[PDB]
Amino acid sequence: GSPRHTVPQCCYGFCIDLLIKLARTMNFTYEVHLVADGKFGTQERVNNS
Amino acid sequence: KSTLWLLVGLSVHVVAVMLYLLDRFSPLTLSSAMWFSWGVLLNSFSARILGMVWAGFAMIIVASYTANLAAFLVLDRPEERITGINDPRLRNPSDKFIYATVKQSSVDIYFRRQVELSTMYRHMEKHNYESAAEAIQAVRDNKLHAFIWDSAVLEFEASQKCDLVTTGELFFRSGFGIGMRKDSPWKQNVSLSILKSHENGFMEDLD
Amino acid sequence: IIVASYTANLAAFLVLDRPEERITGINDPRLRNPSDKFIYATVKQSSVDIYFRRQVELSTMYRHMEKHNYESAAEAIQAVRDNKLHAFIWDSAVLEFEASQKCDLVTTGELFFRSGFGIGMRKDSPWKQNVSLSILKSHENGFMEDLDKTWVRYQETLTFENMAGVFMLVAGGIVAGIFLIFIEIAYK
Amino acid sequence: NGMIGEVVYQRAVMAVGSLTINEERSEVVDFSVPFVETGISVMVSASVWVMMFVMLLIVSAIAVFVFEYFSFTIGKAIWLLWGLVFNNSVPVQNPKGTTSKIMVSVWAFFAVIFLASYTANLAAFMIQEEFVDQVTGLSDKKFQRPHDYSPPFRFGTVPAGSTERNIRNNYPYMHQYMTRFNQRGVEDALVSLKTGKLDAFIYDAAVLNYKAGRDEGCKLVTIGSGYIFATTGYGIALQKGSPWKRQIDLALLQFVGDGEMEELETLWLTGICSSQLDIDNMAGVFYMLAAAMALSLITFIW
Amino acid sequence: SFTIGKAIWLLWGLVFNNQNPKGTTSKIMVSVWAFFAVIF
Amino acid sequence: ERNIRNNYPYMHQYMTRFNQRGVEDALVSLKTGKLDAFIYDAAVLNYKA
Amino acid sequence: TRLKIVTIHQEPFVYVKPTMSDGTCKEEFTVNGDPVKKVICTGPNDTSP
Amino acid sequence: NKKEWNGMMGELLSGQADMIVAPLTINNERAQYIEFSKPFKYQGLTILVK
Ligand SMILES: *[C@@H]1O[C@H](CO)[C@@H](O[C@@H]2O[C@H](CO)[C@@H](O)[C@H](O)[C@H]2NC(C)=O)[C@H](O)[C@H]1NC(C)=O
Ligand SMILES: *[C@@H]1O[C@H](CO)[C@@H](O[C@@H]2O[C@H](CO)[C@@H](O)[C@H](O)[C@H]2NC(C)=O)[C@H](O)[C@H]1NC(C)=O
Ligand SMILES: *[C@@H]1O[C@H](CO)[C@@H](O)[C@H](O)[C@H]1NC(C)=O
Ligand SMILES: *[C@@H]1O[C@H](CO)[C@@H](O)[C@H](O)[C@H]1NC(C)=O
Ligand SMILES: *[C@@H]1O[C@H](CO)[C@@H](O)[C@H](O)[C@H]1NC(C)=O
Ligand SMILES: *[C@@H]1O[C@H](CO)[C@@H](O)[C@H](O)[C@H]1NC(C)=O
Repeated sequence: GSPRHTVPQCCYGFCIDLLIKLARTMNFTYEVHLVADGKFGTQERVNNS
Repeated sequence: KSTLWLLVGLSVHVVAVMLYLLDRFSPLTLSSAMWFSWGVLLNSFSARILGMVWAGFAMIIVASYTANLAAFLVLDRPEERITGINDPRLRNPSDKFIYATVKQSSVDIYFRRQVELSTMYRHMEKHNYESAAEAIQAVRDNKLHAFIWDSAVLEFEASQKCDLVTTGELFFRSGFGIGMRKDSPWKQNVSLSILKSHENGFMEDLD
Repeated sequence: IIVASYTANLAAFLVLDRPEERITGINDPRLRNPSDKFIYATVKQSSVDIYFRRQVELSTMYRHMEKHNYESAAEAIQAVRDNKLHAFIWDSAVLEFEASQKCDLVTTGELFFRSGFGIGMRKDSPWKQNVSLSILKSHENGFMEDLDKTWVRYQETLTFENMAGVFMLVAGGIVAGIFLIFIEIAYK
Repeated sequence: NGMIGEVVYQRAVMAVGSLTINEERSEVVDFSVPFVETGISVMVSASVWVMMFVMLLIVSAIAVFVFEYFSFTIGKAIWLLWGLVFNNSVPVQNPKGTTSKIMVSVWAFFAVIFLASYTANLAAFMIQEEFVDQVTGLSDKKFQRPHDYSPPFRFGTVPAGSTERNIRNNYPYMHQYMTRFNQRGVEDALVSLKTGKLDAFIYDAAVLNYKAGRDEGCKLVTIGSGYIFATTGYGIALQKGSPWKRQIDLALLQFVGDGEMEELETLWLTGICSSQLDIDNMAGVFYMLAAAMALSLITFIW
Repeated sequence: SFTIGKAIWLLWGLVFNNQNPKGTTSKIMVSVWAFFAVIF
Repeated sequence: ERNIRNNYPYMHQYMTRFNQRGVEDALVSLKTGKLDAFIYDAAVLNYKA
Repeated sequence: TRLKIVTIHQEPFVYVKPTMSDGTCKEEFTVNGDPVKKVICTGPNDTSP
Repeated sequence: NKKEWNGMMGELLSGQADMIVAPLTINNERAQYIEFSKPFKYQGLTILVK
């Protein structure tokens, strides 16, 4: 779909409010970003070595 | 998520004529006997015997038709739903029920460890979808038939779209938490804050 | 609309509804934990008792059926006939033939412990092979089928429930109606 | 040939793969105890009228009594009475006597609850879904001549099986009919049954039970549950005088003896699983109206 | 005779099968309406 | 009780008049009608139902 | 050449009927003209109590 | 202080009989001590109700 077009956009919802509650509770700043794929991540052999 | 009525019409068009013939045998008379038969067949002295016979048969015919229309509409509804994971049309599937899951999901690994799910695994490896909205739009346009996913996400999708309906089974009752690193100082107070949200209605506020 | 609702709730009253008089098999939890009413039993000193004794989680049934172990199966039939019993674990075709004898005797839906009846034998003996050969020769032809026809296979609108009382009430109201007409005779 | 050639010629020990049991297999080798119920199978694709008549005579007698108290409805109340069983709105007669009006009210209340009970009885008849049975079993007249019935149908078995030996010992003429009715592929025979290239099929019981339990649409029809069939089982064949036979039979009855065999039966088997006509009673309607016109032809001669 | 606008009473009464209409149009229309009442 | 005391101390005061001891005794109290509702762990009540 | 055959009174399988006069069996028929092939058996009338 | 057999099996082990011809239940415990032929009947278990 999009091989190279990366922008900052507005993310919100349930777990975003959870992260805002945790940053409101615990003393830390935070960086929010997406993942480079559309996948969780599974244990798989890479096709070299 | 009848022809038998035409037979009844031919029979009563014989019955009214033979009733007027029996009236002619041992006596606007023709139209009077016709309109009397019009009163008889729709429920609006020897001929009166065949009249009361045909009245009894007319009531038993319309009672049987009420019975079998109720039969055709009551019992013919609930055979449409899917019986979940134990469906033999999913345990032993075919090219008809199209069911799938998200590509590289842990649900696929959960099905892969269970060695009695290899048939569904080889079914669903043909339709591994990238995102959930792919599966939503594909089942929305009748290009799918079922989808394997967690509960509350599909509950929210059923709340948004009324045509999307989940199933009745609730298996592998698991939990979602917060993914973490290894041994790290950000471990204890995070779970403490989550449980502090559990003890009050802040989880209910998020609901 | 009231008499149509009466037709509707009598259809709700006698057509679809059915109380669970049966057990629907061994996996009924009401017999897994018994009481004074739900009485299950078996024949005293049978292999069903040993098979349930090997069952490590059904020790409740093994310790409960000792109150109701019976010598012969006819004792069990007469006990469940006289409402002393409420369940009886037994082999299938025997109770099927007894259902062919007595109509009230009804089996259950589930079918478990699919075992076999054969011929009891001694140890190493010169009558071991030919008995099994003759039994298998009986199985290959219709001799087993003829023995089934003699014993195994051979077995043996209404409106009388809530309208027979209506029949008695209508037949009784005629006399009271004629009595009210005698009251009208006393007037006239 | 096959597994019997492997065991009898001592190239193996036993066969865990399934095998039927007949006399010559008992001659060449020795079987174990049976562990599963597997025979053979064939797959294909009163006084109410009397008491109401008595009550009709009671109503006619009370109408005669009304005529005696307080001039054409003496015995002519039969047409009014059995015209008002059914609520036909037919102009019959309006009785001046209060006794006849109360009696017709009781009669009509009884008729309303009678037709309500008849609708309930038809719903109870709707509960019982009928299942027609073309072949009763192995002793069918269809197993004498297929052209004795008007379509000459067709059925067979798998090649080189012991069921063919059972046929050749039981019915050599039906083996000669099956010579034109042979087949090769089991799923090919399933496609022949679905599309219509085959009528019936004889095989073992539980294999067809498992193939029908996952048959989509559930259109395949069995015959009973193994009633008029060979009534046999599956076992493991061992050599004549094998040292393992006693321990194998004890282990098989142990696996029966704990539900573990029943657990594997539950695991490996899934035994799951109509229009607007009542033409039997409609043919009864035609027969009763023929009887009624016969009675009218009787009453014509007076 | 007086069933000009008074046919509402007997019309809705023949819905439930509880004056004899002399008109042929009346008989055919009441028969269609009563057949619809039976299936209703 | 601790969750109620962190949520509703007033309803804890109402429950001070509404206490009980036996779990199956409160079950029998629900059977007879001596109690309107009962707050308890969910799966145990599912097994009891 | 003579085998002692023990049995138990099984209600569909083993029928124990008293003799007619002295050690004899009334050879009755079935519905298909087959005489019921009875046999002489020896046993007690009741149990030990 | 011994587990011993009774009934038809106990009288067969004593030699009072020669061959049990009866609807004999086949299981593990009996097969440890005596021998079985191939069975004539195959059936499971069921519950008798009224
Ligand atoms: C966050 O985690 C730290 C772990 O260092 C914890 O700090 C403890 O705080 C309590 C009082 O709130 C003290 O009794 C402990 O001695 C502290 N431990 C240490 C050494 O830090 C506590 O769980 C959280 N609070 C913060 C911000 O320190
Ligand atoms: C079992 O029966 C067989 C017959 O089926 C008996 O074997 C026969 O013994 C006679 C002795 O003269 C021979 O003439 C026959 O040729 C034998 N038949 C066979 C099958 O070879 C046998 O004696 C019986 N005993 C057992 C248990 O083997
Ligand atoms: C969407 O992705 C395409 C392909 O990389 C990109 O050209 C486009 O600019 C993106 N849309 C937005 C958010 O501008
Ligand atoms: C976080 O910690 C810093 C000191 O390390 C402090 O200045 C700041 O106010 C804290 N923020 C809060 C209030 O959590
Ligand atoms: C698998 O092999 C292909 C080349 O055929 C390669 O392009 C790809 O990156 C490999 N996948 C993984 C897991 O790295
Ligand atoms: C059996 O016979 C004995 C004779 O000693 C008798 O006392 C007993 O009543 C009999 N039982 C019956 C009638 O079966």
